[PDB]
Amino acid sequence: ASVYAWNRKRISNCVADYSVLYNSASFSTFKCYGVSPTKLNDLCFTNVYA
Amino acid sequence: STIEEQAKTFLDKFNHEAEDLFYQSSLASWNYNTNITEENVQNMNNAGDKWSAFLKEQSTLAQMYPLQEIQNLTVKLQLQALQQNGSSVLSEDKSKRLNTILNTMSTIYSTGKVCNPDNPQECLLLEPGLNEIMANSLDYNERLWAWESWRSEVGKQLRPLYEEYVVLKNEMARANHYEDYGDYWRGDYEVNGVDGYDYSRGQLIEDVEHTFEEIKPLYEHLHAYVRAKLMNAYPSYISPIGCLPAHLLGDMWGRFWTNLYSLTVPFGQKPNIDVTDAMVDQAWDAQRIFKEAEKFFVSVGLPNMTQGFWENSMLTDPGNVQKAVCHPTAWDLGKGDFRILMCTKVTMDDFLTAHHEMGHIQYDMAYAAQPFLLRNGANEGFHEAVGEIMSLSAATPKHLKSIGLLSPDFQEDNETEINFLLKQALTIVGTLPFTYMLEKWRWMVFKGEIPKDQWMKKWWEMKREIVGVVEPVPHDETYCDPASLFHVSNDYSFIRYYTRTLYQFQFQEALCQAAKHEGPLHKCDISNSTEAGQKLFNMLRLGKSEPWTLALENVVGAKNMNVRPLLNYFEPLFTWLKDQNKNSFVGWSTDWSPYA
Amino acid sequence: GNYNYLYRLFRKSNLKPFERDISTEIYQAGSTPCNGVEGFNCYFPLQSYGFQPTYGVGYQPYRVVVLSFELLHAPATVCGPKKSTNLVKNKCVNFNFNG
Ligand SMILES: *[C@@H]1O[C@H](CO)[C@@H](O)[C@H](O)[C@H]1NC(C)=O
Ligand SMILES: *[C@@H]1O[C@H](CO)[C@@H](O)[C@H](O)[C@H]1NC(C)=O
Ligand SMILES: *[C@@H]1O[C@H](CO)[C@@H](O)[C@H](O)[C@H]1NC(C)=O
Ligand SMILES: *[C@@H]1O[C@H](CO)[C@@H](O)[C@H](O)[C@H]1NC(C)=O
Ligand SMILES: *[C@@H]1O[C@H](CO)[C@@H](O)[C@H](O)[C@H]1NC(C)=O
Ligand SMILES: *[C@@H]1O[C@H](CO)[C@@H](O)[C@H](O)[C@H]1NC(C)=O
Repeated sequence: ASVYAWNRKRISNCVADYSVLYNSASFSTFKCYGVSPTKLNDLCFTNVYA
Repeated sequence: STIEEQAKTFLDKFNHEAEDLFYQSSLASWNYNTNITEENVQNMNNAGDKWSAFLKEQSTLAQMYPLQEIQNLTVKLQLQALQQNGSSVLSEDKSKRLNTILNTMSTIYSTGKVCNPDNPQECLLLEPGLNEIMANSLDYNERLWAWESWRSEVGKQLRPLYEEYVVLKNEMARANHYEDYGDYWRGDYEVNGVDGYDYSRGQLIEDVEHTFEEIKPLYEHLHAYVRAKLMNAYPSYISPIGCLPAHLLGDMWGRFWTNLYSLTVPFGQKPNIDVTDAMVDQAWDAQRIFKEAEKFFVSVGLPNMTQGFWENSMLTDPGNVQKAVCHPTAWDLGKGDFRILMCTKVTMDDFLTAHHEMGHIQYDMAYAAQPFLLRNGANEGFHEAVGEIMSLSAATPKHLKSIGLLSPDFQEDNETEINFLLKQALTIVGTLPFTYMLEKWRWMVFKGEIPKDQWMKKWWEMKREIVGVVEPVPHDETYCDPASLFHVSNDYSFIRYYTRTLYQFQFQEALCQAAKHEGPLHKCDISNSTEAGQKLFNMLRLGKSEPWTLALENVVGAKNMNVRPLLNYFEPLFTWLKDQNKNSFVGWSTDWSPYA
Repeated sequence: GNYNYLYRLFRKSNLKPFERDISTEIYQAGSTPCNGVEGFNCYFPLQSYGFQPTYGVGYQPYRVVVLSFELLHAPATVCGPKKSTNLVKNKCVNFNFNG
């Protein structure tokens, strides 16, 4: 989508594997604010907004 | 709300849409230059017409915002640049006539073909047919024939066209609240609104005369030495007391004296610093030339070239099937796209040209953070000067030894420095009186000091007085001798070379003082010095946002253009020329004593 | 040139966090009413990008995905994949079965 009409996908009731994203070589920026990438694969959240 | 916020939003819209339109136009020009085909010409013409119409519509929108209600200096500078009418203030018939005159002068200069009467079956164009004859021949009457025949054909075609051109450009300039077209050209150096750093249009001519009065003894000694050597080359034509014959200067017009280095060499017996054979022996590709130039620019601390530079530039001649312009040109296409179009050979000249054009690319990259209409040099002199300083630094024997191109047991004695400095003077110092005389003549033509029936009588009088060059035979008013040169026939300013030459040595002294070089100025190399690159990049990052006087304060610590760095650069050569001119007579006579 | 990507260039006020503005109403920069037509001091707020493959790295298109993690008083259901140690029997071990 365009940045004025940015797509929001609500992610619920599943298992989120964040190490697949973190260990990928295809991403240039993976800057996390408020949480560290190492404990993302452990913690649990109510909803994820993408 | 306020006028200033309205202008700021309008400038944001202008910047954003102009950057993409300028990209499209520049890409069309690039596709024409790397591929000379008729559809690329049509696409270039369509993009240029769209770009010019967009600039007309944005200037029309821009004039509705008055200047005096805006206090921010950058916003006022962009609005001042945009609100210029250009040719739009002139009537549509006269604007069409001026455009037609410019286009037909372009066709006459580009497709001008001249050869000897009674042998008309084939003829030679200016480049490269006449350039090689002017640069390499040793025959007096052949060079006289080529010079007089090309000024006969070109001047007799261009004289009524130039007479219309001066009147139309003066009409447009006085319609644009200028005194003449010369004042319009001098308005590039005009700084208004900055406390202390203001520069006036009338101060430029005074500063040029003040610097040229200090140029004059060095040029007189160089002219006397070149006169003595050309007297040795041509025994009877050149007089000891008079000016140089016009067709013997090594180029078509007298623009540069660098083709007389073979005839006027001080110490021919001593070797040269030619590194061509060393690159041929090590098989240096043009890619290696540009990588060594990039290594030079990363050694001083400047940013290295983008990936898109290496992907998208044409650094080698494509072949017979594909046609391209051979002239080396650095392209700032917009949006972070930087390319070099050069047909690079394995020569020293192409290596120095690669450094010069990559200096142009570095200058273009430095002001990429600026808004679009401020993406230029602070004046027209800085843009060429930052390439010429790289040409100065790369040409040094220390740089050649550092990159391995010169033998480490090469002996650097005083004689090689003298003849190298003489070559640099024939290239650099010799163009200064010709440039000053041409610009002063054009300023007097636009100002109306010289009537149309008296253009040439004054002009040769100026050339004898300033350049020290005499006409072979007298010319009447059917000739148009200035307009045989590319820049004047195609509506280009010419004082940029004078300002470039002085700014070159001012920047050279500033960076060598930054680099803590302890010897002669011409022995100085700016590699390995991070602080010199930082001092350069402080001015380079500004672009057109700041006045050129403030930028010159940022580099050299002076508020005005200065002539002393040039004299300091050539001071060993100046003392050597003063020693060599004891028997001979320095200076020339304006009389017809050699030949007329 | 890929002109399928738009961005808002002008708005009267700054956006709130996680706000989407898809309005296509003419921005009024001046005192005069726009009246729905793009004239003088009145600009269309959405402007197209012009992505090309020959662009610089500061102008090339970048796809950005922002993941927002919030904890609310409802039971958290998006959990990570807890790793499982192979089962060992007949030994005194510390077992952790489903908490
Ligand atoms: C140059 O133009 C010709 C003519 O169509 C074309 O075949 C060729 O691919 C072009 N080359 C480049 C490098 O664009
Ligand atoms: C002038 O405007 C530019 C942006 O348009 C801004 O960054 C700068 O701070 C302004 N200068 C002053 C003195 O307000
Ligand atoms: C441009 O031309 C228009 C009409 O000829 C005039 O009103 C305006 O003042 C001119 N602008 C400048 C900067 O001379
Ligand atoms: C420019 O330099 C950086 C860091 O020194 C390097 O990562 C990059 O690859 C260089 N660019 C090119 C085109 O080699
Ligand atoms: C070079 O130096 C030597 C020794 O000092 C001297 O004899 C010679 O004249 C000098 N040559 C030049 C051109 O300065
Ligand atoms: C400048 O730095 C490069 C990089 O190490 C080096 O090879 C070169 O010799 C240096 N220049 C001088 C004059 O030492």
